[PDB]
Amino acid sequence: LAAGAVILRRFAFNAAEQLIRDINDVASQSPFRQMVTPGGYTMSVAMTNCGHLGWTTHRQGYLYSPIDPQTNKPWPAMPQSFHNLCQRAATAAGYPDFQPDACLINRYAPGAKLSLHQDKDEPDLRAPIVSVSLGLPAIFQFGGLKRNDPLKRLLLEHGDVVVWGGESRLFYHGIQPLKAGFHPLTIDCRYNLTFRQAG
Ligand SMILES: O=C(O)CCC(=O)C(=O)O
Ligand SMILES: [Fe+3]
Repeated sequence: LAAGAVILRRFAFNAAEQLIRDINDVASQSPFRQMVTPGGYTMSVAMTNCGHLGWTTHRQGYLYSPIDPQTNKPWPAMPQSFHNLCQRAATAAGYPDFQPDACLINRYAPGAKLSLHQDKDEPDLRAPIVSVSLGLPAIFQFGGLKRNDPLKRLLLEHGDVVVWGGESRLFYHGIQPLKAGFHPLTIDCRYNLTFRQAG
């Protein structure tokens, strides 16, 4: 559907329960927080990070920081389940040398959305982003290299993994307002993990 993207549906289905337990452990150290955009709007999506570097708004802009500005401590270490899952998915997609040093964790409550954006804050744009979906289904939308490219829509469900490589690495993308529902593991939300090579 997208040049350079590898969709691995249900790839993390068996690992989901451990991933969610580790999400909670990470969040007990660096809690979920709704960040303020450089434009002054509070994001409806709640976020936190783990790894060497964490994506965060700071000084009226986006940056990767080794410190959590809400705790003044380093981000929690990347759990084993995260590292193992990401390496397995990257290798299967043909990126065996991908070594993420940052994982952004998004939490979507009903009604939460992520507006169209690009992920180009990383110094090496040749490296892929590995995306892991957990919990309630979400409508993922993506266009192309331009704001104005026509959008394609794809449902992402519990356990789906996408490796955004090549051209797709630079596409505009976002998430439509999450529909309320029930999931036996996450109850009433969706989690998304995006593994990044940000160093
Ligand atoms: O929630 C998703 O599936 C996409 C998340 C995303 O694009 C991001 O956090 O950069
Ligand atoms: Fe993104």
